[PDB]
Amino acid sequence: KKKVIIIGAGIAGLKAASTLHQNGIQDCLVLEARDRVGGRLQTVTGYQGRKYDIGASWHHDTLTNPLFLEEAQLSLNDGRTRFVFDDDNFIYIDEERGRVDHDKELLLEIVDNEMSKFAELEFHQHLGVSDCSFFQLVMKYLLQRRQFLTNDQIRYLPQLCRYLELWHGLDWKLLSAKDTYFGHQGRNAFALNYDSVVQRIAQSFPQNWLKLSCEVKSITREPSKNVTVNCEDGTVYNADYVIITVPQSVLNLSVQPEKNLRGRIEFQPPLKPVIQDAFDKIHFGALGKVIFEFEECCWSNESSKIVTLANSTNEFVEIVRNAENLDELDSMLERETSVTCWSQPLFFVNLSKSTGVASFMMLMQAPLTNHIESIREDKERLFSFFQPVLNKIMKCLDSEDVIDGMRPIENIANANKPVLRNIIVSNWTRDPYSRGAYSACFPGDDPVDMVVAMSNGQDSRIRFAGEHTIMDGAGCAYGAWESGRREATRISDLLKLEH
Amino acid sequence: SPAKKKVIIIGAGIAGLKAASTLHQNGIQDCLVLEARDRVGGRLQTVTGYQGRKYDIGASWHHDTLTNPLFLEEAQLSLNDGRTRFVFDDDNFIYIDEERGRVDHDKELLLEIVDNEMSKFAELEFHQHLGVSDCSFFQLVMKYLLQRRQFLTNDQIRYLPQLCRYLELWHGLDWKLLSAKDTYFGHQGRNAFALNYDSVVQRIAQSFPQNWLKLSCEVKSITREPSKNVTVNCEDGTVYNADYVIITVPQSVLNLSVQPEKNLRGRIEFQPPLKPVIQDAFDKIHFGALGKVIFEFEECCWSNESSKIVTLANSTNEFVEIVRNAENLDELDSMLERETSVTCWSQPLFFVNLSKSTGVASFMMLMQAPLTNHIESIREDKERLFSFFQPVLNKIMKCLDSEDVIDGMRANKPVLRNIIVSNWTRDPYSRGAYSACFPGDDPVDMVVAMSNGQDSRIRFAGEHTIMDGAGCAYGAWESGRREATRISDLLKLEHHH
Ligand SMILES: Cc1cc2nc3c(=O)[nH]c(=O)nc-3n(C[C@H](O)[C@H](O)[C@H](O)COP(=O)(O)OP(=O)(O)OC[C@H]3O[C@@H](n4cnc5c(N)ncnc54)[C@H](O)[C@@H]3O)c2cc1C
Ligand SMILES: Cc1cc2nc3c(=O)[nH]c(=O)nc-3n(C[C@H](O)[C@H](O)[C@H](O)COP(=O)(O)OP(=O)(O)OC[C@H]3O[C@@H](n4cnc5c(N)ncnc54)[C@H](O)[C@@H]3O)c2cc1C
Repeated sequence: KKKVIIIGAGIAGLKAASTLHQNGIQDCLVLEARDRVGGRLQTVTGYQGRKYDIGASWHHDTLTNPLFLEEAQLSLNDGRTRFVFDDDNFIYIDEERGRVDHDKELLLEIVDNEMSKFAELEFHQHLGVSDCSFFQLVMKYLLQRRQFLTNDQIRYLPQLCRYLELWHGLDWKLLSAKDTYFGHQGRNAFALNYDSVVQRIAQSFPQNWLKLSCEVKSITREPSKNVTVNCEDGTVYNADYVIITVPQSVLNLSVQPEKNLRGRIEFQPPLKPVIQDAFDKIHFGALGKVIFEFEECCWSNESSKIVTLANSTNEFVEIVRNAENLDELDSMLERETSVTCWSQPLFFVNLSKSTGVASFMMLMQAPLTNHIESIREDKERLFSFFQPVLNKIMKCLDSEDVIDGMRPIENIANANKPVLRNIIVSNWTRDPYSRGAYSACFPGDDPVDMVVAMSNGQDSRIRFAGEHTIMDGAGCAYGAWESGRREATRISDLLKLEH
Repeated sequence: SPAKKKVIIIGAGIAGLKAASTLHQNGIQDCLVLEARDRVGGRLQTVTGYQGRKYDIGASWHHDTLTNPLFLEEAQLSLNDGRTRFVFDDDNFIYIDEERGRVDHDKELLLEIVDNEMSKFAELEFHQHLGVSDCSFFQLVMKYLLQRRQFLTNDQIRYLPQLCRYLELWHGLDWKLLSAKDTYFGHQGRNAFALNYDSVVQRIAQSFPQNWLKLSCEVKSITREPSKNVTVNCEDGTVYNADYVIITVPQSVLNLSVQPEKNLRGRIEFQPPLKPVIQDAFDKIHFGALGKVIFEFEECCWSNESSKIVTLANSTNEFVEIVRNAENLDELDSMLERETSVTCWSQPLFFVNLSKSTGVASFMMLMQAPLTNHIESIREDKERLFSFFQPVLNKIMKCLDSEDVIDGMRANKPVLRNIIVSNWTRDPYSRGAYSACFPGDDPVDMVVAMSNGQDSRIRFAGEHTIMDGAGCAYGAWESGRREATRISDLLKLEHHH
């Protein structure tokens, strides 16, 4: 009865719908499990009505990013602000030493650059001769270049370089070394309302096309051409083509028994083996976010980028200087609990410099992410956990210890002191319709397989879109956006040609 | 009559020395190294200045230390004897504008960040691309600015282009003469400042029979005897005959061979003449002019925040307006037309603050063509050199919390005691710094022709005869090992039954 049925109203599904309408196609649907559109793009509201992108926040690769360029044109035409370039010189903070960024003797940034070059050479033309973890690679580097590194460099470098965990959403001992380093095609552009992006695209097509709260439970290849879709609530539909944009992790459920899993779609016939095997090449990371809202800014706005390094030790240096080899290094490193805010690196965006708002947008990674999200309702504990790093940051930015005012008590004493008024946490790892952040590589994974299998589709009528179905912008908002235009345009041309 | 030798190496630069070292290493005897100058090392030369202070006036750093084979060797030696042979002197650069002062690591200008974007821009422009026309590095920067103007601030559009030019000092060419395709490139790790490149030269020179070395013999001609031999004539009249010859003279010098007039210093008359493949490659590759000037002071009385300092050439706000008002590339190329002499603010200058990295109170400054040629042409007029650089020197002292320099060439003020200048564009056995690319050049051409040789017996080595480490000291070193190894392989067949 419908030309195209799109499953999922994230940026992937919405752009497709937008594209179809744009190409004169009608009788199309967008079945979304949630009670809202946007998918992993969600802008929440907190203290005094401030807004934040608890999901995607930045426009990456602004040199080639087509979605960004589109937003740029709009802004060029109407003069409105839709984004701000917030790249800045990073401020790195160690609990004991304080700031270690741009240091005349540590020069951590410089050796960090050699490290990435080292990673580049390590995997160059060799099909990744036996892959390891990002952790293993950093150790190999330290062992190989010890002769050219000071004691402090061997101590802090490995902790500084782990900011990359916040790009992938995985601890360095879980991250694939081969995929760790990547090149960004230009500066990043912090979106000032990714919801504005969602809204514009969402409005692009006939509203009656949208069907919220439709959890698709099964897709069947109607042995007669058309495809049939059923939403948990009973309703059944049928269309010429279907575009499945559910996240990789959710789609991965289809290869298990008992369609009992929330979100799991029942494919009939099942998804061909080329697809099933693709999932063996790992994926899904866990990038999390915690927003810290203060009454107002009373600290230095030198930079909008800040990272706290996990604790490190001088004994680590000694072990590195003494290891006779890689094996001896591993064993020696083996030193036999309890996680704290100083157990992993943490990335903070000081929103005051870039947007004027007195709040910090912090990024976290697996395994910390699921732990912090698990206790997202317990603000008291959340504060206790991050208080020590929140205090060190304020001390390094010419201010003082944070005052807990989540349960306010107006006091004049808190004149020039930072007053925390609210904490917000993401929930992606616990949300069944997302089950994590976005595709990521565990040592031994090959991302290309999924892209190929996905972009090829189950068959002529069952296509796939989403951040896990494309090479350029993979795992990125613009990637999904473009993958959405891809499927739409393809079906759009086929329909126009039919006669 | 003419002495019979197995292998004759022309030139005692690093290429030639490594060639000889390798031959000996492989047990080859009765060889010879003929060098025109009265010293070995070639473009590797360490001079002495004020109070016995030493400076490399030619090569100074070990580049690409992650894979540089020469550096790895030097490092192995220091690991076993504890002697210091080099020092990793990379640092955060200090950028200075004449009117504005320091503009580095600036929280509002964020020049370094857009510079990274610029390079990525260049990378995407070429690389992995076929049929892409090259242009000047300058034009490339103009294209970036026009294309990203919507995301650049006025001050960024004004200063970024001037900071981007630090790259001129890596090529020894002004941004309008530099091939954009070759501007950017990969650095395999940090750089290590040699604490005596001459120290590297000596070790290699001493690793083979000392009676092999014949300095002060300028070779005038090389002839292949159709009888399977090569005759080599020195200017002093001595004649030699050898089975193989490895020619390592500079590309600019070898170039003289393809021209009439045999009375030019360094020129070698080839018979038969150099094959057309080689001759024509001289059209697709050029020679840059990286130059040096050492400013020696009594003592340090300035900040040692960094060992790397760069002064940007003057810029104007009118430039900005033009980038803002341009309608397209052509439009911009047009408007950029103005109706006067060169000064120290007319181009970027790179200074190495040796006081931090070596503890010596001096500045090692690098300059590029066309400035290099003009500065070397007046290197004997110290007073004139000082007047020319005084303003950038003062501006620097100001930014490093000090005061105007005092001419002391004849309490807390910087006193200039001596000035040393390079001479590579004038030395007939050098005629420039090293191989460089003009827009449209194809260096692969010369490399291929050189590495293939004139014929089985007449081979070539040098910084211009190899891809990996092209233009670098370790590239010349490897090219030397390459030719020696090939020859050893061939002479190996002599002992088969
Ligand atoms: C914390 C975080 C930060 C990020 N930051 C950035 C960033 O700064 N820049 C960037 O470029 N990218 C970022 N990303 C990635 C980016 O958000 C995603 O790549 C992109 O949003 C994926 O889009 P999508 O349209 O494929 O799916 P959307 O989630 O991403 O999901 C597709 C839709 O399918 C629906 N669905 C699932 N199961 C069913 C079912 N059974 N029936 C019906 N509907 C179903 C979902 O509810 C959803 O609406 C971030 C991701 C996270 C988690
Ligand atoms: C100012 C400057 C700075 C530099 N800095 C660096 C740096 O930091 N790092 C780096 O890696 N590289 C640097 N280089 C480049 C490096 O010095 C060269 O790549 C390398 O020294 C070239 O070695 P070569 O053995 O091929 O030739 P050498 O000049 O380079 O020359 C070979 C020899 O041939 C001799 N010769 C010439 N004609 C005749 C003849 N007719 N008869 C007999 N002998 C003859 C010469 O006198 C010479 O000794 C720099 C170069 C310059 C000019």
